[PDB]
Amino acid sequence: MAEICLITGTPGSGKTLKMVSMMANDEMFKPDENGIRRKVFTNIKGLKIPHTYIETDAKKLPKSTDEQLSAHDMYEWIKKPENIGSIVIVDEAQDVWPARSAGSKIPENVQWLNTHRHQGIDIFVLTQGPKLLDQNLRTLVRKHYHIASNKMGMRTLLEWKICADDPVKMASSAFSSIYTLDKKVYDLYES
Repeated sequence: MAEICLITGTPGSGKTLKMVSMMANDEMFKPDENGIRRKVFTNIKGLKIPHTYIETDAKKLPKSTDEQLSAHDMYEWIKKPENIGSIVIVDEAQDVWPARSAGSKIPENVQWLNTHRHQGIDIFVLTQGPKLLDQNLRTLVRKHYHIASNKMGMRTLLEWKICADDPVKMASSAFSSIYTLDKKVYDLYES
């Protein structure tokens, strides 16, 4: 069933290309027995794979309309039939689900996350560091990849089964693999 996956790493570490590489290869993105792919909502620009754009800048669009979708009232439109079982990929996710004060009221656009499996929604959130995100979103993460670089830029993909709040410091509990891409990744993406 549906899960929430976190991808972190500094700008230019290759988070978006890894994401597109996954979309190009991973089972959840393939067409079903009827030739139908799961609907993809994303804010990633230059993505060639069919998707629906979501606005993450609340000043630009704080609410959805019958014409454009805001990430900010996802709790509303995500529950509608045409959108069940969809996949949501939010780049720079701190724009939608930032860290919040301890014991403050939990917003509607966060409250629904803990029941995201009901709507069968897979969610990927990319950001530069886990602590930019709502703890209430982080608690739900069941796969965390972090791209680490050794500064002769050898990149390692670190993987945990929960959100690692301090990824480089927690690398010893990660599964480490060489950072890898689909060689056709640019057929699907332009930055």
